[PDB]
Amino acid sequence: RLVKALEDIMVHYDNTTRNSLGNVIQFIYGEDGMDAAHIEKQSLDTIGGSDAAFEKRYRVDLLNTDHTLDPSLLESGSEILGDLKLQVLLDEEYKQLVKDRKFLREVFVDGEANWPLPVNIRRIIQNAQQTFHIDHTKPSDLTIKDIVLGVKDLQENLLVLRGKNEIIQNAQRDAVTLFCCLLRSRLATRRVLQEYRLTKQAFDWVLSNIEAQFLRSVVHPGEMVGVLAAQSIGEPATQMTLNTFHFKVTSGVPRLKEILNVAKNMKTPSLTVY
Amino acid sequence: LRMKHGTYDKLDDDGLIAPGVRVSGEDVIIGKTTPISSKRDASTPLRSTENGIVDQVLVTTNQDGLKFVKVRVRTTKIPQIGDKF
Amino acid sequence: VSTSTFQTRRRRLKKVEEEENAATLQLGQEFQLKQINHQGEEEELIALNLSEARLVIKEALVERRRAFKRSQKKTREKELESIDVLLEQTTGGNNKDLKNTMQYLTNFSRFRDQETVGAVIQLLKSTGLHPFEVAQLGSLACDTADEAKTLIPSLNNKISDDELERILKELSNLETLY
Amino acid sequence: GQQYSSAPLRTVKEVQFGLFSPEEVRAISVAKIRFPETMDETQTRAKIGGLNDPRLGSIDRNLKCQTCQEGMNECPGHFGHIDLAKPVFHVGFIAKIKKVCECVCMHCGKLLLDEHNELMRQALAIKDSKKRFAAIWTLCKTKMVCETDVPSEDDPTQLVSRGGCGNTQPTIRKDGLKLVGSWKDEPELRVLSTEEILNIFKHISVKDFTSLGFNEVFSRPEWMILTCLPVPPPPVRPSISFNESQRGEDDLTFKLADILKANISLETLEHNGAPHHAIEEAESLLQFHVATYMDNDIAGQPQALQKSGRPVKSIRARLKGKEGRIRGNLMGKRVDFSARTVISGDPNLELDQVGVPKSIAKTLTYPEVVTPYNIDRLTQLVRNGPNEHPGAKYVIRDSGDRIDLRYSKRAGDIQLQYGWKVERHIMDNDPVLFNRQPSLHKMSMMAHRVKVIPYSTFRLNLSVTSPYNADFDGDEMNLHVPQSEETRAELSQLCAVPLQIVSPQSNKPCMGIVQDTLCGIRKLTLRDTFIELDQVLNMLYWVPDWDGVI
Amino acid sequence: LTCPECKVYPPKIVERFSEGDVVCALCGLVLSDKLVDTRSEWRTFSNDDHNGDDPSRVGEASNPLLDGNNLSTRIGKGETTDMRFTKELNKAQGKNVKDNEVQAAFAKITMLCDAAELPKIVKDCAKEAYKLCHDEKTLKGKSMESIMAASILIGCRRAEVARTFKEIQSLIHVKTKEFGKTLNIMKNI
Amino acid sequence: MFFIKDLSLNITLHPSFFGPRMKQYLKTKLLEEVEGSCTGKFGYILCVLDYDNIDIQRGRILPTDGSAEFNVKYRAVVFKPFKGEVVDGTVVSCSQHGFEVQVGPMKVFVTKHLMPQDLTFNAGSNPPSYQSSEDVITIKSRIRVKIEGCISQVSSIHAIGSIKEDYLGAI
Amino acid sequence: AGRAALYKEVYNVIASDGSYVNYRHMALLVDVMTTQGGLTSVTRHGFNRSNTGALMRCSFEETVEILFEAGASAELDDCRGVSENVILGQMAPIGTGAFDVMIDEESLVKYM
Amino acid sequence: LKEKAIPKDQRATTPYMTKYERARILGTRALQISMNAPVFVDLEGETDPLRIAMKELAEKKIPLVIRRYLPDGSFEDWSVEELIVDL
Amino acid sequence: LRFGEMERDCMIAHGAASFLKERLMEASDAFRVHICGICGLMTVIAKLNHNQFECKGCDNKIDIYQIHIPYAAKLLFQELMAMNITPRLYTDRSRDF
DNA sequence: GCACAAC
RNA sequence: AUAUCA
DNA sequence: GTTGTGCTATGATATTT
Ligand SMILES: [Mg+2]
Ligand SMILES: [Mg+2]
Ligand SMILES: [Zn+2]
Ligand SMILES: [Zn+2]
Ligand SMILES: [Zn+2]
Ligand SMILES: [Zn+2]
Repeated sequence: RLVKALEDIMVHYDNTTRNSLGNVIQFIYGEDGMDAAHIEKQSLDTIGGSDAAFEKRYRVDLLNTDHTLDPSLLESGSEILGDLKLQVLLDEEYKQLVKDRKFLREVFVDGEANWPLPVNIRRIIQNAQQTFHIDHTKPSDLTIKDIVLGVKDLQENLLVLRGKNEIIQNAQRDAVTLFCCLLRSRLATRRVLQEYRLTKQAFDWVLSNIEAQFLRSVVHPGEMVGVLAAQSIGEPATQMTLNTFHFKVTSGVPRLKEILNVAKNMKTPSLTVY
Repeated sequence: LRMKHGTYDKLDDDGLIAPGVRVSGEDVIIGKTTPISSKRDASTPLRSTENGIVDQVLVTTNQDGLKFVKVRVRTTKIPQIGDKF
Repeated sequence: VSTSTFQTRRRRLKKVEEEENAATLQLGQEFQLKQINHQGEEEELIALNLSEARLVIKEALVERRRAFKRSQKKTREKELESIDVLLEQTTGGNNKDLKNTMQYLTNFSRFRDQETVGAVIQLLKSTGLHPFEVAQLGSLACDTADEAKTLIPSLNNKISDDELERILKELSNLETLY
Repeated sequence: GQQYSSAPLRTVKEVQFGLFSPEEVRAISVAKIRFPETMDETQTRAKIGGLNDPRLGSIDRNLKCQTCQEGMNECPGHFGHIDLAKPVFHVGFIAKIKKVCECVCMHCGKLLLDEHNELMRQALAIKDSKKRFAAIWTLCKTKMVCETDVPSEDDPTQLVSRGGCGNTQPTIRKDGLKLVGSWKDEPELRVLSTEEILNIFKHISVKDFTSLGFNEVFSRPEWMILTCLPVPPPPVRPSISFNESQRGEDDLTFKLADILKANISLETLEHNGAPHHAIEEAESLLQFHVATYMDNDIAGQPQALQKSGRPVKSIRARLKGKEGRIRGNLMGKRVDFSARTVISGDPNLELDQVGVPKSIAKTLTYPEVVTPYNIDRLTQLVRNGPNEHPGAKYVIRDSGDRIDLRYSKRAGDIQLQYGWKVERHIMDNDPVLFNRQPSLHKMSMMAHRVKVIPYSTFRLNLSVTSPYNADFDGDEMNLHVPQSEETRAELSQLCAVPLQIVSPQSNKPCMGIVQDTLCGIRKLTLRDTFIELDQVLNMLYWVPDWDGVI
Repeated sequence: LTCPECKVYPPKIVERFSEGDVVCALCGLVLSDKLVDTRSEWRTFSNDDHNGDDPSRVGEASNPLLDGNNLSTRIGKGETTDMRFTKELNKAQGKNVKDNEVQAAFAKITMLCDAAELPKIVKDCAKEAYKLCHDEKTLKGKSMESIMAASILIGCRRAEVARTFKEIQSLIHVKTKEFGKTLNIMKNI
Repeated sequence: MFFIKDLSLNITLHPSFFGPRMKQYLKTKLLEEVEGSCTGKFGYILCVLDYDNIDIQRGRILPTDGSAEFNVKYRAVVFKPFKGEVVDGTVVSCSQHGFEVQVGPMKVFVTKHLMPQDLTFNAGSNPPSYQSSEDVITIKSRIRVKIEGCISQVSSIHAIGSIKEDYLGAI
Repeated sequence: AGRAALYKEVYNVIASDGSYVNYRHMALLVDVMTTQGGLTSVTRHGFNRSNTGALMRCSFEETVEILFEAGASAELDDCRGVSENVILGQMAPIGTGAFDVMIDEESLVKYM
Repeated sequence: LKEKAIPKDQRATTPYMTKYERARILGTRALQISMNAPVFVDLEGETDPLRIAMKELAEKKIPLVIRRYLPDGSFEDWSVEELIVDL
Repeated sequence: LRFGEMERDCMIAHGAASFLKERLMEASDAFRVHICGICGLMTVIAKLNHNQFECKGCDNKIDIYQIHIPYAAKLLFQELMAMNITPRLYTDRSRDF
C-alpha cells in the first residue's frame, strides 16, 4: 500500500518533488534538496554550551589586548592589533554567529546538537592537516580578510537551486540555511586559527573540497524518491518485533496500521498536557 | 509426429526399458502413441534434471482392465554442497 | 514513414467529416489558403501556374546538381533534351512522375523567361483573387472574360467583366513566341 | 521472429477510455456469429461459419485468417458481433443506470433540476466530472416531478416556464438485475423495462448528459445498455483439440453459447405470437447469461456453473485478483534469461562478485553482437560449441534466422558477419541482477559480477548477506541476465553492489563485517594479541593490495 | 514444417521442448520459437479444481464424439444467492427446452451400465454405438429397447469387459432372437 | 494548381550510419522515400526544393535499439488535381470508350459521353480517332479537359474528365 | 499542524523499535497524505481515489470497478505514471527515462 | 507546440550530469558501438564497447545531447560536451 | 522465474528504466500490433506480405501505426472490449503536460 | 474477519 | 486443491 | 440507524483426478 501510493513521486529537473499529475508534493526534495545517501550526523556546536564559553570560542576582539589573536597564531597578528577596519569584519562575523545561535535554539528547542547534514566538515579539516603537514607551532599566513571573506564567498557557491528570479533565489537561501549555520560554526575566524591551525594553502583547499562535496550531495533529478520512501519505511516495519519480549499505548505494526488507515476509532487515544 | 528429442533406443519392442539399463536425462522410459488419423507421440521421458538405473518395471491391468505399466528408477544421492542437514 | 504536414488537427474519432473539393475554391483541409511555414509563421498558399512551375523545378534541380558535384570533391525542342539530361544527373531515374511533369511543363508553358514570369506575377497580384485562380489565369490562355469565368467558375463575381479583359490582353502580350 | 511491417513504429502517448457504441461494435466486427456450435461441420474437423471463426480469428497451426492470413504468431485476432434480441443491462453500470434515471425525467428525458435551482447552479459549476455527477444526483434524486413552471431569478411573483412534461417520477429500486419503479392511497408499481430506459437515455440532451459526466463522442449514456455484443476472438478464449473424443473449450465459449441459445430462443418468441409474460421470462434469462459472462460473482444472483460444479470464469474474474491479468501478467510476470538455486557463503569471493554454477552459466546466454573487435573471439566460441564452457549456443543472422549450434555440421566453419549476433555462455565478469525474495527494498536487487565456479550453488560474499537478508539455511536466490549492451550499463552504473554500500534509507552503510570476521577481528585487535614473523608474512601476502613492504 | 534451406523428403526435425524451439536436425536452423506446453495447457481444461480458486483453470473439457457440441452452463446456487432467482431462471430454462431429446437414451445406457456394474469406458462405447445406428435404415424398425441392449454388448466386446448375452438378457430384456438379429445388422456397420 | 508545400518526413538511421556523411545519407534517404511518391492527401510529391537547406534537425535515439529517428523538414512541389479544375494536356490513349489525356504526372480519362454531340469514335481511321466534321481527336493531339472527379489510389491519383461544355476540347 | 503531528506519530512507531529512517522519507509520506487539504488515507478509498491515470489506479485493489467507471466517464490516461508505461511495455519516464538522448550532426562532424 | 524549447541562456538546471544521464549516455554509446557505429576516440587497444564509451565520455567526444523535460512540457537541451561530470 | 511486483518496485527505486523495459518485453511478452489512428483500436487487417492495411469501420487504409506492447497487455485490451469498454490507444498527445 | 463506505 | 520451503 | 462491499506478505516446490 505504501509503494502503490508513493509510486509516481519523483524529483524533477527543477529540484521539485511531483507526481504523475505534476502536482507539487515537496517544493525542494526533503526540504533541503539533498540526496539522503550523502548525509552524515554532525555536531552543530554553536547551539549549546554556556554563553561564556561560546564567547571564549568564537569572539575575536582585535581592539582588546586580551581577546585578540596572539601573534603566534598568524604572521599579521602583531600589526593586526587595534585595526579598526578589520574589527568590523569580526564584529559582523560574531554578530552573525550569535544570530545563528538564537536561531538554532528556535529550531531545535530541546537543544540537540547532532543532526544529519551533508559534507562532513570535521573530516575535511582532518584530511587538510594529514595532507599539508600542518605545523601546530608555527603562525599561519592567513589574513583576517582571507578567512572571513573566503567563507562568505563560499556560501554564495553552495547552490542547490539555480534560477535568476527572486522566488527561486529565496528558496535557494532557505534550503542552505541550516548548512551555512554549520559552516560558519566550523570556519569561524578564531576556530580556524587556534583549533585547526590551518594555513592559507590548506584553508583554500578545504573551501574547495567543501564546495565540490556539497555539489556532489544534491539530489539527482530522476530519483524515484517516493518508492524509495515507501521501501525505506516498509522494510524496517518488517524487522519490527512486538513480539514485545521479556514482560499502555499501542505501538509498532498494529499502531502503524491505524496511522495509515487514518482510523477514526483508534485503540489508545491520549493527550499529553503540559 | 512430435517425437521427443530424447533417445528411444533403450526401448524393447514392447515399449519398455528392461530393468538394469542405466538411463539419463530426457531419455524415453515408456513408449506410447495416441493413434489419430499416422500417430502422435505420447511417450514418457525421464525427468531432465535426474538420472539413474531402472530398478523394476511392472505390467498390469486395472479395475476395468486397462493395460498400465509402472517403472521404478533408482539413484544414489551422495551429499553435495547445497544439501541440507 | 508516411510524410506529414505543417499543421495540427483534433482526432474527434469521427472520420466521417471530410468534405469534397471543387471550383467553389474548396480545396483540401491541406491546401486551404491560410497555411503555416516550417519556421512556424502563417504564410499564404503557394500555387504556381506552369512556366512558373517549370522554372521552380528547373531552378531547384540545378541547385542540386551543384551540390552533388560539390560533394564529388571529397528553343523548347532543345530544352526537352537538356532537361532529360538534368534528370538523369540529379533525380533517382525511377522518377517517371517527374520526367512526365517536365515534358508536360516544357511543352505547355506560356512564359519562358524569369522576367516574363515576374511580369505575370506582378500583373495578376493586384487583383487579389485566390492564389488558385491566379495560377489558372497564368496557365490557361483565354480571350474573353467569359472564357475565363467559364474555365475558372471560381471567379464569377470576384473581378469585373471588363477589368478581367484588360488583364487577358496583357497576358497575351507577355506570351513568349517560343 | 515476427515479420516486417512498413507501418510507422510509435509509442502510446494517451489512452482514451470510453464505451462501445453499438454502431461501432457492428462496424468493427468481421463475423455475424449465428450458431452456438463451436466447430464440427456436424462431426467434422473444421470451424463452423457461426461461432469461433465464422470469418474470425485463426488457430491450430493454420494460416486461414480471412485474407489477413499470417496465423497465430502474428494475427491479433479480430472481433465478431452478436445481435441481441432485446436490450440488456451491462452488469457494471446497473448502478450508474439507476442513478441516471433518478437524475432524469422518465418518459420526458429532461434533467429534473434546472439552472434555475440555486443548489443545482452550484453543483453544475463543479469541475470534476465524477464529483459533479455525485452532487447533481444527490440533488435531483429527491425531485419527484418534472416541472413545467418555475419561479424566475427575479422574484417568486411571476413564474418562468422551463421544459414541458409534468409527470410524477418513480422511486426507483434495484430488484435483482431489474429496475422497479413506484409512482405516487396506494402507489403504482411496475418494472422499468430495458427498452424504456434505452429510449429515455437517447432523448437525454447532450448538454444534460455532459453535465452528468458523460461525453458526446466516446461515452454516451445509451451505450451503458447492450444492444450489440462484441465477440472476442479465440486468442481471448483458446480452444484445445486433444484426441478426437477429447476437446477443451474456454468457459467464455460456453458462456457465449448460452447467450446465443438464449438469444435465438427469445428472437423466435418475439417473431411468433408474443405471449408477453413468456417473453419477459426469456428476456431476463438472456439478461442473466450476458451479465454473468462479464461478471459471475454477482451479489444476489445465482452463479452460472459449469457441469463439474465449478463456477464459470467470467471476464471480470480474469482481470481481478493478484494473479489477475493486471497484478500477475502485466505488473509482474515470469521472465526468460533467469535462474534460481541455493545460496552458500564464500569468504574467498569479492563483495561485488557472485559464484555461478558452471551448469547455469552454460544455459544462460548473452547475445553479443559481432563487430571487428570481438569477431575473432566469437568465432572461437562458436567453434567451441555449446558443450564446453567458454562457448556459445546460438548464432543469429541478420535476417533474424537463428541457428542452433548443436545441430550445424560446419559449426566452427560459419564465417561470422559483422552485425550478426552470437548467443554465448555467461562468462566471468558479466554483470547480473541478483535478487532475494521478498524484495523489500532496493538493496534486495543488486548488480553482481559473475564468477563461474563448480558445484550447484550461488556463492556470495558474507558482508552482502545483511541487505538481501539471506541466511544459508536452504535459501534460494534469483539471477537475471541483461540482454542489451544498454541494459547491462544500467546494472553496472546504477545497481552495482559497491554503489549500494551507503544507504539512503538511513544515511549509513547497510553492509558491514559480520559473523566470523567480526568475532575474530576483535580477538585479533586485543593488546594481548601478538603475531610472530612466519605467520605475519602470510597475513601480509594474503592482502592483495599489499605494497610489498614488511 | 520443412527446413527452407535443406529440403530432404523425410524432413528430419526435432522438438527441443526444453529450449522452446523447433529445430531442423540437419542444418540446425530454428524453424519456430513460440512453443507451448500441451500438458500444462490441458491442465487448464481438465484440472482438480472443483472449488473455484484456480486462476489457471479457465475452461472445461467436452466430448464431441458422444454429445456433439452442446456447450451449456447451469444456473445454480453461489455464495451470495437468493433461492428465488435460481428458481425463476430455472423455470425460464423450461420453456426453451425431438432428436435433441433422444439423447436421454444415453441416460438409459448410463443407468443400465450402473445397474450391470459396467466401467466408464463401456458406457461411452455403448453411447457411440447407439448414436451411429439408431437412425439407420438397415435397422429400420427393430425393438427400440433391444437395439440399445445390443449396443451394450458391442461396447463391452471392445473394452474387454466379459458380459454374456444372457447376462444382458437379465438386465433388459431381451427377446433373444430379436436382439440377436439386431446385434448383427449393427455389427456390419 | 501545382502547389509548393511545407512537409516533414520521419527517417530512422541505424547507428552504423552515425558517421560524417550522415546528413548526406539522410537527405538522400529523403529523396528516395518522398520524391516521386503519391498520396491522396498531398498529391504527387514531384520535387524537393533547396537541397542545401533541407533541415535535418536533431535525432531522437530510440531506447531499445541504438537507432536514431529524425524529423526531416523539407519543401516540395506537389500536384493534386481537383474536381472542376480545367486542364490542358495531351492524348496518350484512345479507345472505343473514350481517351486518356496525360496532364502533368497524372492522366485524365474523357469518357465518350462527355463529348460534343456529333464527335464520335471512328475505328477505320488510322489510328482510331474521334471524328467530328470540325474536329479529329487521336493519339497525339492536344486537348483541354474539365476534371469531373478524382479517384484516390494511394500510389497514384486517377480522374475522369469532360470536354462537352463551352470553351473545352481541342486547342 | 496535523502534518507535523502525523510525522511525529509515524516517527514514534519507527523509533520505538530502536530503528531509524532518514527524516525525508517519512516527511515525504506525511507530506503526501496532507497536500490534499486533509488526511488522505493510504487505502483503497484514499490515495487510490485521487484523479490520477486510470490504469495506475486499477493496478491496486479496485481493478475492474475502476475500468468500468473509466469507460463511462470517458477518462483519458496521459501515461505519465510508471504503472501505465509498464502495462504498455514502454520505457518508463523514471530515472534513466526522465530525459531523452539525441545525436547532433553539427558536433558529430566536429569530433570526426 | 515546440515553443517549449527553453533557449540556451535562461537554462536553469544543474550544469552537472545526473547519475542516470551518465548511465544512459554510456549505455547508449556502448550499444551503438557494438552495433558498429563509428568510434570518435583512438581506442588504445580497447574492445569492450562499454570501456570504449567511457573513453569517449572522458574525452568529451560523444556527439549526444540530453533533452531534459520539465514537468510542464518544456525542455532544456544540454550537450555532453558542456555537462560537468563529477560523479 | 517470476519478476514480480516487488521486484519491479526495486528496479524503479533504482531508476533502471531500460532494464525494466527489457525484462517486461524482450525477456517475456513482447508483441507487435497495428492500430488505427482514428479509433485507438487494434482492428487493423495487416496483410504484411502484400503491404496492405486498412481498418474498415473507419474505412482507413492510410492512418495506421504499429506499436510494441506486452501480449498480456493486448490480451487485456481485447478483454475490456469484450466487456464493451473501449481502451483507445493514441500515438500523439492532446493535452499539454 | 475487518474497517469503512453508502442506503 | 492439500502439504511444504526461507 | 442499518446494510453492503473491497481486501487481507513474497517467491518456490512436490502430488492427486
Ligand atoms: Mg533466512
Ligand atoms: Mg540473517
Ligand atoms: Zn488475422
Ligand atoms: Zn418530463
Ligand atoms: Zn535444415
Ligand atoms: Zn479504426
